[PDB]
Amino acid sequence: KRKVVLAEQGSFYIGGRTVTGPGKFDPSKPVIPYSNEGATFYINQMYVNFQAPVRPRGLPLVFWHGGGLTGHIWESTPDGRPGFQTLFVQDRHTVYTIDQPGRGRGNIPTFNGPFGQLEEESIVNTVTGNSSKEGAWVRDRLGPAPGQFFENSQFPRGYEDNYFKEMGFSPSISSDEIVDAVVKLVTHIGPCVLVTHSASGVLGMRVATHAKNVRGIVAYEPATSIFPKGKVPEIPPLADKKSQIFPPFEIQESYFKKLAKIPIQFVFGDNIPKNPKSAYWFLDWWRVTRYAHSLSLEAINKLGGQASLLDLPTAGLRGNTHFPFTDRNNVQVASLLSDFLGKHGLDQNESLEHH
Amino acid sequence: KRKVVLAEQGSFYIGGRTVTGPGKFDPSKPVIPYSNEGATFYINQMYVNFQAPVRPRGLPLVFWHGGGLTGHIWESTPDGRPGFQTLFVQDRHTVYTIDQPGRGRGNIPTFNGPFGQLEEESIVNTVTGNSSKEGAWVRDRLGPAPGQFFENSQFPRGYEDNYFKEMGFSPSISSDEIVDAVVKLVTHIGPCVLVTHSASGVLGMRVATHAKNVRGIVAYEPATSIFPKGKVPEIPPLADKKSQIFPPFEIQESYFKKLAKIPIQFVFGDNIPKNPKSAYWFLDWWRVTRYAHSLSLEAINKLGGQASLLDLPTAGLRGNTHFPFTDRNNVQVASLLSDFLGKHGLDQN
Ligand SMILES: COc1cc(Cl)nc(NC(=O)NS(=O)(=O)c2ccccc2C(=O)O)n1
Ligand SMILES: COc1cc(Cl)nc(NC(=O)NS(=O)(=O)c2ccccc2C(=O)O)n1
Repeated sequence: KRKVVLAEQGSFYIGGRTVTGPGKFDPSKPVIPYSNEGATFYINQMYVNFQAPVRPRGLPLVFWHGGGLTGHIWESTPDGRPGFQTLFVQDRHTVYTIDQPGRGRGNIPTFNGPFGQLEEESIVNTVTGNSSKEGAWVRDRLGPAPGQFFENSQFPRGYEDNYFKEMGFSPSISSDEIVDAVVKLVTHIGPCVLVTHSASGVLGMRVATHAKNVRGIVAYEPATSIFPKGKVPEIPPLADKKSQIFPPFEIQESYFKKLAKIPIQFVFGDNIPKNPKSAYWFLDWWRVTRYAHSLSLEAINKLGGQASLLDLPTAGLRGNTHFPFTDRNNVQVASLLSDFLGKHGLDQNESLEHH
Repeated sequence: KRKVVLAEQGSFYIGGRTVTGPGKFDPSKPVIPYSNEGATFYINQMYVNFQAPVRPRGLPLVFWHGGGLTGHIWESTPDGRPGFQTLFVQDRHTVYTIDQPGRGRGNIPTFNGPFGQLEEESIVNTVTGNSSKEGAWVRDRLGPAPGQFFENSQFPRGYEDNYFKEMGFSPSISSDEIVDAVVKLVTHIGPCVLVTHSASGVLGMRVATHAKNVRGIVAYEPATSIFPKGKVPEIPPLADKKSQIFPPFEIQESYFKKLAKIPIQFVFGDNIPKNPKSAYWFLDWWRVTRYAHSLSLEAINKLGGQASLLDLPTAGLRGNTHFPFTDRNNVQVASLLSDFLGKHGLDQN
């Protein structure tokens, strides 16, 4: 089912700030090589793409890629099957896909000088970090070790090169500025649903506490848990007796309470072990991270919330990776997202696209 | 008219290579913080988006952004009007839009360490360059100085912030590897037309000399001229008597003459002066660069080619900037591109 009919499509930039270099710009002096002198730089802006079907229904969906990724992951799978962008435009939702600040078509703040440095000011760090193919293989649970697949895997085997090519580094932009850009987007588009992934899990939770327009969250395998300030439960270290999960993000309880006002679903794939797994660091990391999220959701529900954890194996889907929405069964994964939208009345009424 | 009917859409990665770190990867060791140890990295790959109409008519178009840009510039204008992607899908062409290696969704090659450095090897330079808003204002000929517009301007005034936000740095990926990625895309697509802009002007010319599937080129304000090796004409310096245009790219004549086998059109907007202008460096730069391109096109035609220069004011369009395809009259600019495709049979199956 590849055909798509759009009432309109396009893209735009939103958010960000400006920084300035020293002095004044003289149009008579050679402009190349580029100089910081007299410069204004736009930094930390976000790229947004939208596609609106004919006669939209329900709330628009905002798909927010995980760490080191772009909106590509919602457009197509590594082997070329339709991504959730196409599937949900066909499902009659207006679909927004973003490249957050520091990723893809979002801004990478660098100037004339060492990476990220504007004269004496470090806007982002010159030293970068970036996962290897091997680190991503085990992070994404293709298998327990690079080159190996779980026998039940839903990964599109044969398209490893395509898959890993979509991943890259992120400069050290503050999470505050990333959240700020998406808050501005959701304010502009109206009531909407956030669909997040991995690193954008905690960021989407934060956006919701700042923006009443977020009416629901579906988070695919969020990477960082969130708790009210001062009320982070003790969580055991990993099986290696040394490592820990990502330090949970703490927000003031007045903001945390807003998470109890909308439906929230965390979706996990397969092959996260139940038992401690000292031989496979990322498998063990996912075990304890999933547990931490269970405690986070419990805190939301004790405030009157509607927060749930969906393990795809319990719904009859086996072998999903950390990217269920590009796996071979992503149509069945999409159906469960449609079910969430229908359960909570988020697919109702004629809707108009605006930003 | 914003409606579009797509038989299919999607995106993929193509091209690139791999580099490796030292040692072995042990899955029992902490994976975070990320390490180069035992690492394989995919670098210099290109992002490609495609949209195919129902019943495509004529060759697919490959829209290739200029320097510091992305495929966004073909999707929408800064004020939110349809870009050439929509306009030419409506015109029944399959449309490819790329983010070249180093830009947008293309790969930026960096690792665990100083930007661009893999252990002791510099894959790209740690020191970056990037235009300011001020430099882009005058490069793009919005006006002669930042904050000023030419009075005839087709720029979408009021949307300056949207416009400049689309621009950014490019790492020092070799032009050879950028050309390589697009050659591989042209192999994948089959016969096609390249529609280039500024920095990708010279790169698209190079691609055509390596890819016979390029059946035509339309280049919006190419930034670097190209000549047969040993046959670069002397070109005068700029009015400040010290600056020069970008050193022209030289290729073997036997590659260069492949450019004579396909139609090629260079498109220039407005407000490039005829007189030397010492007060306005980028205006003078565009004057001498347009002249160099005129000699480049002459070299192609001397070899039996079909190369031409279209000044938009001669076609009745006044006030265009360096981005005619996002200006307020971009529908009329698009009509001139359709005219080129029709003249050369590139809108026919
Ligand atoms: C890199 O180092 C640190 C340290 C700390 Cl404390 N927190 C983060 N945040 C992330 O979500 N980092 S991630 O972005 O690569 C990621 C990690 C695990 C699992 C998944 C992801 C991810 O791809 O989203 N990264
Ligand atoms: C920066 O310094 C050099 C040196 C040399 Cl030799 N060649 C280039 N190539 C470009 O096209 N550089 S550009 O990318 O910023 C650009 C410049 C002028 C006019 C237009 C553009 C452009 O945005 O495409 N840049």
